[PDB]
Amino acid sequence: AGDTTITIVGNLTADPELRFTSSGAAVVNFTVASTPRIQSGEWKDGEALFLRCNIWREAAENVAESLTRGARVIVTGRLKQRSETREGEKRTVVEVEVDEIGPSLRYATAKVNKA
Amino acid sequence: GDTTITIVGNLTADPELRFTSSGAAVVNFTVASTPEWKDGEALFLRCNIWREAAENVAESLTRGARVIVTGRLKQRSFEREGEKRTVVEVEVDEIGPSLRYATAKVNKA
Amino acid sequence: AGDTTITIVGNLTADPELRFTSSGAAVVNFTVASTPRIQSGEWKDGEALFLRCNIWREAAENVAESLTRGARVIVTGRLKQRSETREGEKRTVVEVEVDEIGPSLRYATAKVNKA
Amino acid sequence: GDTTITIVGNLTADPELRFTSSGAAVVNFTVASTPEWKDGEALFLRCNIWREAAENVAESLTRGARVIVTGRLKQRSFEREGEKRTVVEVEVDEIGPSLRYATAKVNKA
Repeated sequence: AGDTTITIVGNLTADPELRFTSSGAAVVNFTVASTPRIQSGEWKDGEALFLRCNIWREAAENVAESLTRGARVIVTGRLKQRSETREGEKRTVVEVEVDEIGPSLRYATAKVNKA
Repeated sequence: GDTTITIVGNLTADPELRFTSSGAAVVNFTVASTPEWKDGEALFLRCNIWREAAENVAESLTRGARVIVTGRLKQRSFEREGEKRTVVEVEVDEIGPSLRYATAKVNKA
Repeated sequence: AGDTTITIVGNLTADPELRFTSSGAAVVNFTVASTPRIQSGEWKDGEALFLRCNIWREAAENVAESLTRGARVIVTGRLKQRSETREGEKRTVVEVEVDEIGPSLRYATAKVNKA
Repeated sequence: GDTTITIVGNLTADPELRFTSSGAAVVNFTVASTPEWKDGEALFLRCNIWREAAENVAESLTRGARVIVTGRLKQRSFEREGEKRTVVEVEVDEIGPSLRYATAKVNKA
């Protein structure tokens, strides 16, 4: 495909927002806040990066069932650009189409249940 | 200037879990990543993780668990001509079970 | 640092724009257009991703000396969010702070001259 | 589902350049990546690239050139107990000389 991929580690800013399309397909959107650590090297919170993420179907439902606001997650996916409404100003935004997502075990444990 | 990597695959075994001299937790595991499209060629990366993270892994994961792993790729060579031997391994920065085919109960320990 | 890194392959949409700050530091900005290939698998141009990139100092000058509009490049760097002026609407944008950049040798040759 | 990687480092030697039975260009090279911070631990990744790209590499690059390489990580093991031997290598998707410490004259061949 030649897609631009990314791995992002961070915290969900809110509970995953679950919605179903007309066809019945689940769609979930959420924002990952990634805070780098940056006389100050790795011992001061840097400016956060906020990336909106989209995930679909069974993986979306898995996420809606498992994750909540503030959860630390590891996300891999592909960078996508999405484009107004009632203002005229036609703006583009970069988002992540999620390939895999999981809760990080850095500060937490998890009980996994396979589909 | 580390070479970083993300790998998605399955734990080949239940994670090890040991404690060092200093009383520090260490966990070793191997991720088998196999790229419908039949079955592609597998990649088995040896991984290690330390401390609380290592304890969380050992309490949470089991053989076969699908995981997302990110970290730094390291390499060693064992030699003067004796047939060079080289190995790589991943010093894990973050690891979690993928929710692609599963759900999980998450508890901030 | 815990930064979110990326590798992007694509073409410069224009000649690199070279500028110097008050201190005399070179700053170069450019946009990478990355076009994935996506009955149609890998044999149809997908929607392009356009990422604005920032690079500084000697590396910026190296780029201003070497690259032009349309050049195929490989870029690694870190994703950064940058925030109005005279409209009120306060908007964020995602950009790349470049760590390494080079012309791709996929369709081109290069004569490299070390600093 | 390939495991991809990006590595930045220096060519350990002038790139090889050969032609296969079919008349297809192949190039093999090794990237040495060494992570002021003294000198960190080196990573040497064996790489291969094919066809026009391979010809471009061979005409453009020389030993020591700083390169940015992206591609797919592959692995093989040579065994029944004979002492397992494992190697990895990168099937290169894209490669270019870094402009971090250099300029370059670029010609669309």
